[PDB]
Amino acid sequence: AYTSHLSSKTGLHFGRLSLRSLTAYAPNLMLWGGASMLGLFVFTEGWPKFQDTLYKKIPLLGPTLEDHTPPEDKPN
Amino acid sequence: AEVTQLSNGIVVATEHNPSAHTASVGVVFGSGAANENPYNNGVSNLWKNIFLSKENSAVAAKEGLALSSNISRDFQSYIVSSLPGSTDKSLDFLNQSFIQQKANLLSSSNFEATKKSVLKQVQDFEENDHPNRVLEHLHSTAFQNTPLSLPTRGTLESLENLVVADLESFANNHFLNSNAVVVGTGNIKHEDLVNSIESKNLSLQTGTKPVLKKKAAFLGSEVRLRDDTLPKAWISLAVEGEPVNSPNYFVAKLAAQIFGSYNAFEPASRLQGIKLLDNIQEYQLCDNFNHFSLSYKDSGLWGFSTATRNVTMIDDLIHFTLKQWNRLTISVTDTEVERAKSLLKLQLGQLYESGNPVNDANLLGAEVLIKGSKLSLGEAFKKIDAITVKDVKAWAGKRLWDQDIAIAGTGQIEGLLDYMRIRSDMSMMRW
Amino acid sequence: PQSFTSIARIGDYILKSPVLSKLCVPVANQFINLAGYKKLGLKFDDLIAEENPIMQTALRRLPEDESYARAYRIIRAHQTELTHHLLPRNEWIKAQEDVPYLLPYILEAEAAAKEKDELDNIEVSK
Amino acid sequence: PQSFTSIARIGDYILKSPVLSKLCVPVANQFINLAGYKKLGLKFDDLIAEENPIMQTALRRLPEDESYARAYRIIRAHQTELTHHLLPRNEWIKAQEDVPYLLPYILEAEAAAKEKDELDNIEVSK
Amino acid sequence: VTLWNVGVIIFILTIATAFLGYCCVYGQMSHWGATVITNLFSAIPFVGNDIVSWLWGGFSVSNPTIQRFFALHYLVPFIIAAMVIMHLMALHIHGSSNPLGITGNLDRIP
Amino acid sequence: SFSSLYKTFFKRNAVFVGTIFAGAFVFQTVFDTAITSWYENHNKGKLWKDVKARIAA
Amino acid sequence: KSTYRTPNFDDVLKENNDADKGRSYAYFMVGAMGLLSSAGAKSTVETFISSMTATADVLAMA
Amino acid sequence: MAFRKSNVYLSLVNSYIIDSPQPSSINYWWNMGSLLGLCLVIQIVTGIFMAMHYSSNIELAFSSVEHIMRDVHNGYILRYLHANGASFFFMVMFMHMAKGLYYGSYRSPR
Ligand code: HEM
Ligand code: HEM
Repeated sequence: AYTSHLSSKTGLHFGRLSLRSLTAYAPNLMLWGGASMLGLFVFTEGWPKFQDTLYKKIPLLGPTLEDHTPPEDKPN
Repeated sequence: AEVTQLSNGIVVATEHNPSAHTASVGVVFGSGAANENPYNNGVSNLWKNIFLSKENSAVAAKEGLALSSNISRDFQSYIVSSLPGSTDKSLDFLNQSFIQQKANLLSSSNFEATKKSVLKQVQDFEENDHPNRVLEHLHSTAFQNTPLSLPTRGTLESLENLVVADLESFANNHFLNSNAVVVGTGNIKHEDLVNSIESKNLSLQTGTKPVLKKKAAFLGSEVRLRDDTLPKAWISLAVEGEPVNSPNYFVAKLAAQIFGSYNAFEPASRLQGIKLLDNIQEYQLCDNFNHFSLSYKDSGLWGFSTATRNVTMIDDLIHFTLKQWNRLTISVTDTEVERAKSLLKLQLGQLYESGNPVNDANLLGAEVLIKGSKLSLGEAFKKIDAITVKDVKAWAGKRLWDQDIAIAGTGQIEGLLDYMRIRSDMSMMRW
Repeated sequence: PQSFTSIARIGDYILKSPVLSKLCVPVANQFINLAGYKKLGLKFDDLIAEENPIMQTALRRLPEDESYARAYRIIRAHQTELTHHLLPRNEWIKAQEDVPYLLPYILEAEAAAKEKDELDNIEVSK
Repeated sequence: PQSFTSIARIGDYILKSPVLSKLCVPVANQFINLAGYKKLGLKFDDLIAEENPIMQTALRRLPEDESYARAYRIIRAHQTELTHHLLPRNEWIKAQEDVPYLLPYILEAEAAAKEKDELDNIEVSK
Repeated sequence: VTLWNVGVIIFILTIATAFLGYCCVYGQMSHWGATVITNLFSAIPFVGNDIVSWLWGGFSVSNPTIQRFFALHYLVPFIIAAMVIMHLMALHIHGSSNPLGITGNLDRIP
Repeated sequence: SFSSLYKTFFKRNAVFVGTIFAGAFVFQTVFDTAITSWYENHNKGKLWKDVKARIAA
Repeated sequence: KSTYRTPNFDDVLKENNDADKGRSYAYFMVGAMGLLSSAGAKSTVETFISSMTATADVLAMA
Repeated sequence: MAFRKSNVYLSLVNSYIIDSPQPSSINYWWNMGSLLGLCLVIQIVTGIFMAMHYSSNIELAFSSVEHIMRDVHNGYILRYLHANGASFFFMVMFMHMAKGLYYGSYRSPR
């Protein structure tokens, strides 16, 4: 028939932030969290605790990080 | 609605509208300024203006006929409009002076006066009309060394080498039965137009137009015709867009309608539902803009044009509108698509459904000439209503996100940054 | 940071109540008297912080004579506080003179901005 | 910071002498050729340093077509040396084309400034 | 608000500077203050022992810790001077407040 | 297919810098191993484990 | 000459102007520079942090 | 306007290193200033990380320098980097000054 009005809604927002932009931006900042976690995996590679807990269980880059210096040629 | 038939050599297209008070017939060829060299540039302008000479138009005025013509990139039309009872006086005029007996039009002392006024016309175009000359320079730098790079009016250096031999050579090569649609709009009926175009045995010419050896290729480039003695700064900026018979034709029209047009001095143009206005209004970055989607046969253009007097903050105007373009790829909303749908349906309705049957003749001629028929307005509306947000995001990831651009500017464009900063604005670093 | 529509909403609910007004408006009158802005020749709408766009539009929409009187009351309060005195008791603002004069302009600008963001985050039912 | 009146005085005394003009002008022409500003498409008056009020008045009083030609020659010189090439040999500024065009404007602005500073330190003979 | 936040950064840096400078004199409160405040950081359940062994330069507060604390107790004051220049820059855009809390744009004094 | 390559590696900046960091990780590890094996092989018979295996026989 | 007649850029233009090909060729080189710069930056900041761990004589008297 | 201009500090960063208009014709001799700034950062950082281990008495200066060279990790990198970086600093500074003396950078506005 003939439209006399405009039935609308507002939804949810708190200023500049909506939920529609949160839906549009959610998977790419999941990817950003993954990217900076890989950056942490870079920047803590010389750390020994993160080596012996995380970086030496890689199936081909595991034995690359350790010494097997014998317990014979180091003073401590 | 539209009906379109094919005679012995001529295709005839009518849009009959029985509540009109003028009828309008004419012939639309299929070779605009994209079928010229850089050396005969301006031949179609000279044919437009010798069809509208004073001695050619006096003969039409004595019979109550008003002449009109249009030079574009792809097509060119020659339209004769009159009262509804006198359609055959118009067909007779268009035949006996443009089609067959064009030796009185191409008189010397008529060619000289028309060439002189066309030279004066393009000389006053090149130095007074600033937004359109930067749209022509955007075309001439986006499509350079390909045939779509030619100005439709021609060039002052090109136009003063033209003679009548060039006009009749172009006439032989392009004014053909294989290249032409005979249009009729207003309240002329189709059966009467075909019966009077087979009543007279109207035949234009019998050859076939030359096929161009290279297609139009978009080259990301820039041109800066800077002039510090002008008050404003006029900047057009565009990417390669969709040509006609795309599947993304209406998606490009809708994506230009999302950002719309704006005028700083109209109070209902400041209250639009564009999210660019509450970035460019706080320091009054521009006077106006308009987002276009120009579609041609080979290629297309999609972009915007602005005029601004804030010559110190041009780069932030460009930066804010390109960061608004990025939202089409990433975060365009449902509401912007619905608003642009309604505004695009309104804009197409005002373009096609208008009272003037000269404009309907130009539109029907170019459309039927390029794709053999004409899409109705109801089918156009059903193709606009089917666009989703994913279609806009897919189109903008294809054509907009991190693509080369073409820039043209005149005026005080010292504040306009170089190609590389503007091109690096075309894709944000996902924030 | 609490916008004046909320303050006016709570205040109208208090003043339109028979019990709540007769308990709370004496406490508010004593609060206003203890606050002591009137002793420096200031009405309360000279006290509101003006460095947001809402109050900048309200001060721009305030008429000419009210703005000149507001500027004088502000300059007088600065000169009074510079000397660590008060104003003489005939120059104090009285209770009938302490009128809310900026409050309709603030309420209009706030309703305009609230409708603006509600129509920027508009969503259709299709 | 040598004033052009000094340069013009020494140069005119050189050029109007019979002997040392015919000695000193060939070494000057060889100096001009070895300088190589013409190979970048520049006349010599584009080379004068312009960040002083004398040259600012001379460039303001320079006519409009000469200023556009000078601006293009400067922009072309910057674009040429940005690519570490020279201009092609048909685009070099020829010797009859290397005219002093800014020199009368510089000389009249310098004479005006020297007359101004002589009048500011004037002493009446009483 | 950016002036307040640059102030909070300056406050954190001055607290750190004075703690290091009190640790440089190496008295009895100096040493044991250094040990309890640095052994605070062993409460972090994954990397706490290694960040406290990186702070100490060894295994408890001794010669590497004291030479470290001197180099840092020099250094952090010049970071404080840079942050004070930034404090003044953030102040200067809007100017200082006044005890009335009303605008001070109407009469002003050089 | 350069289009699919672009759209999965260079379109979003997040996956671009994530690929840069993952490549820096594996590059650092295998580059250190390659340089240390070439260095120990170029100095053969001069290292301490060579001298120790010689005096252990 | 006109201003609609663009000069000769043919000595520097590439004859196949694919968008994805040229863009991925540029971004592979700037990504390689980012990769080597990130590895070098990690190793230099871990050099400066490892110069603060302990010292060999403290580890001797451990 | 853009946030890199609207901010207090980011407009300083913008106005000096981002939007700063440089003449297009300047050659590689104009990189010596950025080079000297990098040199200064190198000297300051390596000097702090060696002053964490340096002792300045007449008895312990030399042997603390060899304590840096011998038993602190990557200490030879720090000392050779500081010493050769000071020498490279002076070479680049001589190039900066000789560029300024060649191209007339000392003249009337500067
Ligand atoms: C080294 C330390 C500091 C110095 C030199 C410093 C300097 C100044 C100066 C000179 C002023 C202007 C005069 C004044 O208003 O009193 C000022 C104002 C101010 N400082 Fe600080 N400050 C320091 C620390 C701090 C701290 C720790 C804070 C709070 C976290 C802070 C917050 C402020 C604020 C809010 C103002 C504005 C006050 C106003 O004028 O209304 N400052 N500072
Ligand atoms: C302006 C920049 C600097 C220059 C040019 C400079 C120069 C030098 C030089 C030439 C040496 C002697 C190196 C040698 O011959 O072995 C030296 C030593 C030293 N410098 Fe600096 N220096 C600078 C900055 C700094 C700073 C900021 C610090 C402290 C934070 C510092 C700490 C030292 C120390 C501790 C030594 C001790 C001896 C050594 O380890 O070499 N330097 N400096």
